[PDB]
Amino acid sequence: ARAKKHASGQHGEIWCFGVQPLPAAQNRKLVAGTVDGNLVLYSIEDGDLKFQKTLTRTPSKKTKFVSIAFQSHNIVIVGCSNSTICAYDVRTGTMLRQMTLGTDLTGGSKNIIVWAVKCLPNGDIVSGDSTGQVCIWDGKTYTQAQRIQSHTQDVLCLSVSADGSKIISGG
Amino acid sequence: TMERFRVSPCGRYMALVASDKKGGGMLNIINVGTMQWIAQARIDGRHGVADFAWWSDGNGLTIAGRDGQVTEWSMITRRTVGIWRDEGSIGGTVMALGGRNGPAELGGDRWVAIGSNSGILNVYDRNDLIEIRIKKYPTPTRVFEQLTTSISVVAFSPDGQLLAFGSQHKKDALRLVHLPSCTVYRNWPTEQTPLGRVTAIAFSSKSDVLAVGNDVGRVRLWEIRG
Amino acid sequence: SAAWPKAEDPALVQELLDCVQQASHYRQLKKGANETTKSVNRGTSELVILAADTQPLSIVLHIPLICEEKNVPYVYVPSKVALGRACGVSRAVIAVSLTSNEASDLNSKIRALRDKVERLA
Amino acid sequence: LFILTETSAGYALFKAIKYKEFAKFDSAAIAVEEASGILEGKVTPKLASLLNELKDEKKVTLAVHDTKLSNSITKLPGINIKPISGSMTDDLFRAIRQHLYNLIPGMEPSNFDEMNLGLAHSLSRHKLKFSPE
Amino acid sequence: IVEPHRHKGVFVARGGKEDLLCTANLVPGESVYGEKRISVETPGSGPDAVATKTEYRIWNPFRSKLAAGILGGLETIYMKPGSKVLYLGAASGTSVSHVADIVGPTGAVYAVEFSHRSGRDLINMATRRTNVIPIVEDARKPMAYRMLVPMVDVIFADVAQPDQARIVGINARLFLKQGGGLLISIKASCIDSTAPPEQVFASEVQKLREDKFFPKEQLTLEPYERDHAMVSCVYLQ
Amino acid sequence: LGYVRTMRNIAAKELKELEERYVLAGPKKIVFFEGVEERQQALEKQKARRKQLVLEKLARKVKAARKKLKALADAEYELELQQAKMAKTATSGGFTKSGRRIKVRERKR
Amino acid sequence: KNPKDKRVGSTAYRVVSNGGDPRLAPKAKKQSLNLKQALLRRDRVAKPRGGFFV
RNA sequence: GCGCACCGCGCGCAGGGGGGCCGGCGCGGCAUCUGGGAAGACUCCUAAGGCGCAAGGGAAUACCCCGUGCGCCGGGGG
Repeated sequence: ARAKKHASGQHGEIWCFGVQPLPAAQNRKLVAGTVDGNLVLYSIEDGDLKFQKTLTRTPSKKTKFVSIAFQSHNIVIVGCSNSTICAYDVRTGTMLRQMTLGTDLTGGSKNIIVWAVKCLPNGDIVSGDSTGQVCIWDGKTYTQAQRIQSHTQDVLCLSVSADGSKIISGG
Repeated sequence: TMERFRVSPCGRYMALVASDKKGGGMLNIINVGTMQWIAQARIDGRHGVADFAWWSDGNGLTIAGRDGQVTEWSMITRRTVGIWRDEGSIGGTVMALGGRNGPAELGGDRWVAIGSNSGILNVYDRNDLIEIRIKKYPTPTRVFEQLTTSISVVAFSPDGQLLAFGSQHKKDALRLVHLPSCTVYRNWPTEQTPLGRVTAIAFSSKSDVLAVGNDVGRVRLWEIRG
Repeated sequence: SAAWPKAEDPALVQELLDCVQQASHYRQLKKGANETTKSVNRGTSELVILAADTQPLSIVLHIPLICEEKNVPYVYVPSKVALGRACGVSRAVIAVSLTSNEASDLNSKIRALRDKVERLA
Repeated sequence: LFILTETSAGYALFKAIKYKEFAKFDSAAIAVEEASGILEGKVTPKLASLLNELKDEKKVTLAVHDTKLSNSITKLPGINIKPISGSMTDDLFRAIRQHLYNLIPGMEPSNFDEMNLGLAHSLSRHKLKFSPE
Repeated sequence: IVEPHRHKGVFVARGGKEDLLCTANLVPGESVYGEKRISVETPGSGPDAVATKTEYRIWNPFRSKLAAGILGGLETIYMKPGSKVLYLGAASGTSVSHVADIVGPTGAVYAVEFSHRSGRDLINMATRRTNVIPIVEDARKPMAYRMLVPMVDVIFADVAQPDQARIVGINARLFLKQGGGLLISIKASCIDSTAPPEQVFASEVQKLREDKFFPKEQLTLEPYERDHAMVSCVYLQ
Repeated sequence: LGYVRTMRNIAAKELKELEERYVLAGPKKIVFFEGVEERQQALEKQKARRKQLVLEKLARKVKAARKKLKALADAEYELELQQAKMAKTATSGGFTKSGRRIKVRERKR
Repeated sequence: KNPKDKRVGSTAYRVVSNGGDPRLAPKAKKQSLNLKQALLRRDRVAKPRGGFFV
């Protein structure tokens, strides 16, 4: 009933993390997004917790990561500070596609902040943001199909039914 | 602003461009049935949408966004069909679209022209564009480089036969491309044929007359007899 | 493959192209494989950009050895003909490499650019 | 308490604080064949001649650190004694290679650094013709 | 004039305007890579005046982290003529020639390298210098050369990799003596080009500290390299 | 231009040589402690001209080499910009004496 | 807290320290947390806290 | 803790440690905002004319002016 373990790869501050879902059977890994950008990949096999490696880091230094969720086995989604939603493939570590959001035309501070992303069980991606919208990204080509206005202030969390039929937005 | 817009050839919809660049530009779809907002296609970019055109049926519309992304975004599904790339042009400025018996599920238009900032203007074929799965790198039908500055008018003989494409920044940048053979003409326009600094072109609906106009604000006209 | 400092990140690539374009207007940029290698051997260079999709990649594989020796960063774009008409010459440059001077905002942009490349490493 | 050791030359067993047995070998190209054989974990005649006791598995153990060679010599049915992997046998293997000075006159009162460097040269030559020139 | 340095095996050539580091050439009459060399004899050959016996290869700060740290003021190298040092990242086999000259024949240096061209000239140098053995392998798999490498005393490590701490840790655990010596280079750009280099240096210090060494000293190599730290640490003592 | 480049290369090599010589002539060090007691013990243990002339000479030499180098660099850049104002079609770079930047938005077809 | 370093001016003498995070939990970066709260209330302002009080 | 007052606080000085973390300096970030460079080719790019290269003459002589030869752009016109 206390801290089993700690682990630390050298970077800025870890802000969002999740484990790879199943499709191997015993090779499952943590994926953690942090302040400065670098997706770090952590290894947990047989009661271990150790920094495996760095997948990549974002190009710029102001790209802050806030939200993380897994579309599939190999396909990670991060939502990030400069109004962007990056779809990375983890295995190679490459950048499958950069989704992008526009300016928050209510208040100032141009760069919108994706606050929370999840993926629906049939693969589309849903993303609560800083203008309180909720985007429906078609997930095959990783772009938008709907922009729903939900709250007044910004979304803070999403949740989904497991069959993919009830989406809950928390603002 | 409501500066740029294009109307469906079916004449029911209109597409306005949102002046808000920020990582990706969007264009709203407005019914001219009732001038109402009914759709908002969003494409990624680095500055927003250069140009776009209505497919000839009307069902979808092709969005050429700067840094050469081409979204093809349906209407009946009202979600993006496919994404592909102009063959490595730094900044797309103009596109347009025409032709006949192109693939019907992309609306049935045939040739699609894309004009860079750098001046090079490519011409692609959409029955070649299909790999629904799209070819992410169409090797272009041709990569025309007679012109040397940033392309401003790219327009089509609405019988899908002639291509006019012309740069404004230098005097007399108007070149004329025959299709589907994709060979640029020689005998026109000559050194002494009075174009100017071409700013807008338009063929007739019958495609017998061509009209061209320049920074002095004057119109010239040419019969097109083959 | 061998192009291990690959740069596919889109805004990164666009910043690289635009910086090359600005540098092409400032004459501080050398166009072509052979000239790139001359510039690095003479040491004047400060960054070098290549193209991944050449068909025999080996004609540019000799550059990373020299630049590892003489210590200048190098990085691959994915599209040669994009690089070429980024220079503005209409023929697909496969290798461009751009150098330093004393006082230029372009020199500053270069320094931030190589910082981005060292991030990508 | 059957241990599996392997130097550049041969093997030894220390099942009874002090050493129990050994086997030596010198100066062949079957040395680098053995090197590939322990690279993968395959059958080795040296290995078979060591594991060929005649009674039974009297205790079902053969401590060898590497899991790949462990679960390969599981797959050999020549003696059907079962190995155990490196269950953090680091004090074990590190200590035996450090205290290997006591082992030298026990089986090979000599130096085999010359054959070890011959091995390294041969296999590195195999590696740089694996990446030929 | 040549004098042995405070560190044994090492020598300094002093003149009116220069002070150079040099080692006794194991193979006299031969230059590995275009290094300078001076011949000095011991006195007692006055009527002849030919410097015959000792050949000293002039070592370079601008090619080698190890005595770069020494000239920065490294107090202890942990090694001597007669030692056993494993080299990590035998870049072009030059510093490894130097440390083989230090350890002499009685000392035995084991060099690993993963890149193949560096490996080519590695084995080509090793054809001359006998007290080194080359292994062309990715040291992230030490269990390939565990058969080849005996127990050692000192680990030198310069490998441009992100998991530098992890590699040196598993390799120490597989080969380092109790109370072993470690001389290790950290290149902050290679590890993380973002945080302050002092901070990330201290980070790797903590990593080896939990990796059961004892960080003795750490110097910056910046009359010589840029963003480079040499760390001397002991293991289990 | 070719002449200027050769002399530039030679002087660059010379600055390399002189820099090496200057450095070899001439928060840096961290010593770690288990506890402040051993820190104090080490504190107790620590409690227990020709170079100047040759270095000043060396410094003046290397500074002069840097000056000649940079002059050669400027020469290289200057002739590159004369080249830009003497290419066979309109080409970018270099200032006019009126102060403007020449900036042709063309492409050399 | 930790003892500060004693520099001779040329070098530095400090004491190693990891006796802070024994088995409980790591202490947060106050900077990072305030950054998060900034990103939450980017520009916007607080209302009066409670009521009639000095 | 030393010398000064053995009818006294105190002062001159060595420094051990920790503290207000009061105030400055340094380094980092920083969703906004000011400022400045570069900047989109529809945007300005000096105007119906520029600009360069080399010569020639004249000068507050570090600086510049001026219409002989080659190029390179532009407008107008067509």
